[PDB]
Amino acid sequence: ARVTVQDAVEKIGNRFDLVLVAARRARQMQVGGKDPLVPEENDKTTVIALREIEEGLINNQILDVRERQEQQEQEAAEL
Amino acid sequence: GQNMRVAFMPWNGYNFEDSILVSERVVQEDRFTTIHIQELACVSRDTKL
Amino acid sequence: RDVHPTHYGRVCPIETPEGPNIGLINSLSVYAQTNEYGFLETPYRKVTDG
Amino acid sequence: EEFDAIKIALASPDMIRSWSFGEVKKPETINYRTFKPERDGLFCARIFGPVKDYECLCGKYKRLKHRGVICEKCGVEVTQTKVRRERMGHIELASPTAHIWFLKSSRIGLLLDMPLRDIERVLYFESYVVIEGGMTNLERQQILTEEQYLDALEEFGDEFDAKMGAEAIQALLKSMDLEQECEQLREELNETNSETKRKKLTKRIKLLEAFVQSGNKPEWMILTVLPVLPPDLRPLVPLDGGRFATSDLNDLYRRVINRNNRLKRLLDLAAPDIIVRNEKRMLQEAVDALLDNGRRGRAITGSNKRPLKSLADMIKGKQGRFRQNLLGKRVDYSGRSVITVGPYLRLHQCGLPKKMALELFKPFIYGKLELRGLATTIKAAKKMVEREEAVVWDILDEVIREHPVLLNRAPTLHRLGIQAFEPVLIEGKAIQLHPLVCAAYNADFDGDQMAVHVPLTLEAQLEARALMMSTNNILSPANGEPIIVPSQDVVLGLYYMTRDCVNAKGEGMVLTGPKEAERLYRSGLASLHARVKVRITEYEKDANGELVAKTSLKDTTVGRAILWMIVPKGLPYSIVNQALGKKAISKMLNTCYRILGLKPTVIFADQIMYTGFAYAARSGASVGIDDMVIPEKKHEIISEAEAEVAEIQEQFQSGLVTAGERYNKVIDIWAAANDRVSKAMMDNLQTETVINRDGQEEKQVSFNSIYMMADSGARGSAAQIRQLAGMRGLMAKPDGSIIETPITANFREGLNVLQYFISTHGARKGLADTALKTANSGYLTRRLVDVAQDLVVTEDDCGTHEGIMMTPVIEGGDVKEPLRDRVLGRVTAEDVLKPGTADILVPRNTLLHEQWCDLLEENSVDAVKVRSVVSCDTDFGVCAHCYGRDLARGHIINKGEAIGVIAAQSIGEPGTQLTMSSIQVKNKGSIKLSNVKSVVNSSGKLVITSRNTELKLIDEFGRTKESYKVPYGAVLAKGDGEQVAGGETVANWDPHTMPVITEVSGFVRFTDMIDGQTITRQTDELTGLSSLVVLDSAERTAGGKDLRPALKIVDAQGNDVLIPGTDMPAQYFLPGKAIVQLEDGVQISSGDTLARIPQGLPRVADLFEARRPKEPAILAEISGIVSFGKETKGKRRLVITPVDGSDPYEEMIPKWRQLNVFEGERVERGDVISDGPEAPHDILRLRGVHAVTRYIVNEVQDVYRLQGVKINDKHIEVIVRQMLRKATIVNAGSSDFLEGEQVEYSRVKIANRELEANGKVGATYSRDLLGITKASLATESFISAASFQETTRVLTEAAVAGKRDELRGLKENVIVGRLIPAGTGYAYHQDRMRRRAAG
Amino acid sequence: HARSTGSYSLVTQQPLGGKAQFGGQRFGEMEVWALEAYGAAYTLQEMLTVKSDDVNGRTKMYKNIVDGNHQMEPGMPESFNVLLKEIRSLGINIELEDE
Amino acid sequence: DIVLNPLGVPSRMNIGQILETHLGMAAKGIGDKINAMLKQQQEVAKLREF
Repeated sequence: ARVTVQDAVEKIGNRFDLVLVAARRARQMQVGGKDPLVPEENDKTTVIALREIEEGLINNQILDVRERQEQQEQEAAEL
Repeated sequence: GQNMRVAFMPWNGYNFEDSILVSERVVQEDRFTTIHIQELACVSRDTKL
Repeated sequence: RDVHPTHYGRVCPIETPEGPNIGLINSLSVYAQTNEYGFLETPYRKVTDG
Repeated sequence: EEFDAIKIALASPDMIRSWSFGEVKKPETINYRTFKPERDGLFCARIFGPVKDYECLCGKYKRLKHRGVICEKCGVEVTQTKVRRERMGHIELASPTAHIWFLKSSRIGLLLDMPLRDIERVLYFESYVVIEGGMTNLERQQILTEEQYLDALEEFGDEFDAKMGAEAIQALLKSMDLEQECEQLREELNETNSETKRKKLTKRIKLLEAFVQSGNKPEWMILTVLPVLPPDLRPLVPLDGGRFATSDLNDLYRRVINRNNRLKRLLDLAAPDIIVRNEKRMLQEAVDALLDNGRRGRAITGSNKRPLKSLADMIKGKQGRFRQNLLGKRVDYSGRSVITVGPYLRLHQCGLPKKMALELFKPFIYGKLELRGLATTIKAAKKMVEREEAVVWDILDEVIREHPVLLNRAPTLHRLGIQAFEPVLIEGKAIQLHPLVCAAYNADFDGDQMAVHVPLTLEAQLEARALMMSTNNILSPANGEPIIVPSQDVVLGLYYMTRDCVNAKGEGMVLTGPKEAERLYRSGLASLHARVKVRITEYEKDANGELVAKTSLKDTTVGRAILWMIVPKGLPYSIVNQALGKKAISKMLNTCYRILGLKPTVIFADQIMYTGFAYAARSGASVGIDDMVIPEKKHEIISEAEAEVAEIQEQFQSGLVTAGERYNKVIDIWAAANDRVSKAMMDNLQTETVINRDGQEEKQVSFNSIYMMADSGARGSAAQIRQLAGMRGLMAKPDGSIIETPITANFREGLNVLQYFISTHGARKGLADTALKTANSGYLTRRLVDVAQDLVVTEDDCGTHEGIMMTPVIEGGDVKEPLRDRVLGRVTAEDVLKPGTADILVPRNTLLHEQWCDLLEENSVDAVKVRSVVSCDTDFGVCAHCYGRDLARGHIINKGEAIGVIAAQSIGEPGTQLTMSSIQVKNKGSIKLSNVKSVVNSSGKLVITSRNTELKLIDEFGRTKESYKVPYGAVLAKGDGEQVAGGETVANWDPHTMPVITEVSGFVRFTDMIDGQTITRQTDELTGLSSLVVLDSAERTAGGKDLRPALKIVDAQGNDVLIPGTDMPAQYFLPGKAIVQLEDGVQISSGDTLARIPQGLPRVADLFEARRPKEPAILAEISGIVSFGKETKGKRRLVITPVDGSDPYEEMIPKWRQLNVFEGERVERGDVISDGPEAPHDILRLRGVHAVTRYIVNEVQDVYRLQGVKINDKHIEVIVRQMLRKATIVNAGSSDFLEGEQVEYSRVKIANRELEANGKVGATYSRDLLGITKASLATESFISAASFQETTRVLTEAAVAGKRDELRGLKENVIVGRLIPAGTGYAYHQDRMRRRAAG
Repeated sequence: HARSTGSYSLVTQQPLGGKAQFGGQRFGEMEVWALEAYGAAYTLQEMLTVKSDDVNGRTKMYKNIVDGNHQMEPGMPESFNVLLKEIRSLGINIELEDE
Repeated sequence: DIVLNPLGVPSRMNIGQILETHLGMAAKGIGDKINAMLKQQQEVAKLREF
């Protein structure tokens, strides 16, 4: 969170993928125009993403499902 | 320099590792006031224009 | 870069910059002058029998 | 633009004309009036490009009406002017001249079988050479003087070939054949592989083959084209007052064009050759200084007398691009200012000034003046922040909230020298830091300043949040220690807080809670340190991960109770029943990490800092001059000392003893006088308060301030309390020898005038070493990074077999290295078992956490095989299950990190500190012995006849407890199978006993050993009972030096009595210096003697360098007895004659060194033959690879453990593994006969030749052992070797060998600026490991 | 002393140094070795491309933060190809093997 | 006025500053006993003795 990253690497298990699951995650509010799922708490998005992980709703896999289903709502939408 | 009424004791971690703690009076008496004199210059030469 | 005991009364043994110029830069002591040749001397009080 | 590897090879003569953009035909630079370039010089716009964008010399094509056509009216293109960085020039040379990096390095004499000195005389136009001798009167490649040049010319006319010059050496390189001359050396390599004639093939079979495979030609060592650096990379720019400024490549190009012009003007004018020769040697000077200036000739200079900077000087040294420009750079978005104390802080917080962050965070501030709509344009926003306007702060104030930042102190000597921070903006001009990050930084608040850095991109904030934040690091990467240990102010105030003074008020009264304890002291109705009877409510996690609590009545003091209102719900009272010094604290915060975790201890660190500061100031421990007391009997020791040196000085006047013994007795007395002074003050300092409280007088620890710092471990020590109280030992004059008289006054009594001069000796000597060998340890750390470069852990686990075996290092004396702190965090190699056998916990591998060090504590097994990263077998990376615990975190280590660039910081960062008989049993233990051959003597005692037995005292448990060594046949008192109490002197031996004890009783007569030949008879006059004394070999007769003395102890019939149980004769061929005791006819019993033989930091460096020491003791090769050869021919011989193996070994050893096994005596493979040090090159070869690791992890350990500076022993293991990444191949199948190759490469080679494709056509190998300024240059990556040292050696030896890179090392992506393939950027890179294989 | 953008040095196209020169701090070679041991990658990447040497990269990075988009599109350091052309001006063909 | 750190005297071995403190306490104190006899303005008769 604001001070440490222990309680999120208890979930992720690595000191670099917690950066990498949030390097992927924390662009969607800078230029992606989206909103988080937790209470915002006036936070900069490099910890808003860290909040979403350490609230147990995000690992690397569950990010990969919302990025798949976005593409199959543009694929037949053209046709 | 000037001379300072000094007193050896720790102060709440303000004088931690050979640090100095001055009081607000010895500022206002202007005891450590130094006049530093800068020296700047303006030069004008010719050109090709 | 040492302190020879022949520096007594001529060379200050507590004056050098403490960086990499510790053994070269030196001062002269108080009462010292230089010889007519150019060597380092020191005045003394001569003893005549007690 | 996306590019993968980097190739170097020689450039063809034709390739450079495919590089360049035309010719330079003139020496001009620019026009002197109109400061515009000239034509066909080193600046021309036609060749290299425009000077202004889209404008030519006339000015036809401007402002992008015509984009990409050429202006005809001058010849100048219309494009960008950044192309002036790119476009190269090329000159034809009049005669082809030689390249210097393939001459002076050697690559052209070695290629032609000629000396480098015997080439130059052919180059310098002194001596002809045979080009093609069709007539064999002169063999090819012959140095023919001008005198004999006329002699053979008349004999042969034009039927011979002989030229002179550097185009004749092109003709020499032109003639021969690569594959044909490779055929012959490959044929006759197997004639006689001599050691003085191996490498002249073994180099040449490499280099002659490398020309064929890498596609290179023998003609390209000469230059016919000189490529020109583009002019922006050698810019002659205008300074201010008409003066200009140039690089060193402008003028060095001018001296080549004019010599390529004057030689042009000589040939047409039919010049004499003596002019044409001297023109040619000036070009040979002019080419060489352009490439490498100070290599060959007298240094061509400018007018300011310094050597001109060559191109190689732009590569070499601290001012080359590989160190000053591509590894360390300047960086924008960064600042620095002086640091100061910020006491009030929290741990993740740094104190940043307001007047600073306006310029670091300026484009961040501009980001929310346009998005907020408070600035319509950027120039509207630019003159608002410069007006310091109202909203400017509160837009910045939103941004720096939750925005990380870096703080870095040079020298950032370990991984914690650069830590992330989060700012909390103050108004001021300096930087306030947290008090528990000073110890992490080596910061004294005396004027140092730190650099701040801005994490720009999104990952850079994420990496600063997650990887390097000051709360993410609490512990050491070197060992288990926390680096948050409180230093000096609080550790007094904690010790003042928790104390036990017997007298204050309220002794033993009742209390109900630590809250109301602070009702008491804050009211003045009690004190801090005064014992009471209380109640606490503690907790425990001794449930199933659940808080279980209880509550009792206690006994403590009041100040100890108030501290218990801090601790977070996990500890007993048993940490704070004390005075709380320093080591009383360092177990508290270590335990709350090992119970609770990080985010508890982040608060717990910030919370003791909030009370130890507020209390020590409240108490106040000033230091008056009467707090410094003087020992009372201090003078009366000095008068006794001048009484004890009184009889010593007057005795040498009589001459009863020399000055050579008088000195150490004076060294004895003044020490032992001071050893009464230095004890005397320690009565009336630690208990000088004898207080009275409803009693007579009661004594305790005193309240003097200089003691309380020493009793807390805050400042000072035992030897430092001296010089403020008593005489300060002895102080040495800087020669090495020490004066006889101490400095009998401390500083409180004032030194004498003369003694302060003697005191100034240690002042410079300490400071002219601690400020000199800082450089001598910095260069150590750099090579520690280099050999540990390309290692990155890149697996989870391969899971190979068992590895190295741990046993505690209790050796010599006391219990020096407990196994608990050697197996800690390690992976168990195999299944381990109790003293109860078949009682196994571990299925061959587990994590040894904090309970298993206590499991092996109980069970007396004390020898553990563990997995170490040298015993892994995976290449280009290791398995994690040979490494152990991630010391920076406290779990098993992950997949992707670099541990070598961890381990290189674990050594150099302590490196800046560490520059400056009879034997007794000590305790009740048993006696055990190993590798034993001994014999009962006539007395009933023991004498040991084995070089390899040690005295071990096992207790009632079954683990080792002590260890002592024993020489051959010392006078022992005990045997084996015993359990004898300590305090007796058992292994009792003289410094002169080297006995000639026999094992077998017999009868001693004189036989084969006469006087006059091999002996001088020294009959002992005082007692008679000496014999014919065997002296050394260097004092006898040469007619009797053909043999040695050999005493035959006989039976009745006259034979040498054998060893009982073997049919072999054991009589003594006597070695030197042996005084035989008794004469002919006598006996000796079993075990009784025939004769008697009377007698820092660069040490850290040499082990990792493998510096072969100056007096190497020799070591054996195979089992078997010894024969001898030539006697006294410079150095002697020793002939290896095994039990059954063949016996060809004979070595030039000396008899001038003493021996261990006798001549008719057997020895084993891997043992010693002499006395002294050793090179580890043997100790890898003769003894296996699992000893040289146990050597270096223990031999270097006696430096760092000496000052007690702890480093966990996985860090020596990782970087000795890199010193063994080679082999010496013996058989064939893939390689040369006896070349060198990485064993990690040849294990890919034996991965298939024994796998089912082939049965076995493979090759057999030993292991190589390099240093650290060798194992880095003996690596496949040529860029790293150019990145580190000796590039002129490197870039020639890498060029003809076609050496590519692969972008694997942690330098190999920095120089291209790529992402590191470690950690965050590893999984990206393994995609690139497959995206080539998938595409 | 602080710096966002000051004037860059002439040849190697990197920033200057010294306060009175309006230069920048020097992130040296010894300051790299801690970051490799951290395993941090992007911070050790973007202290060389967008901060230090890439001419195009710092331009986009200016436009990255003006519009808000925290993003780093690196490229080639404009002193690495300097070292390439300098060996090319020593007549030894070092080059780039692309894909 | 200035509250320095007394935990830099023993282990750093600059000790005469404690003695520079004590003789520095005397000389300003006598500057105040003299300034007694300059504001109270008694005489110069007792001054010449003092």
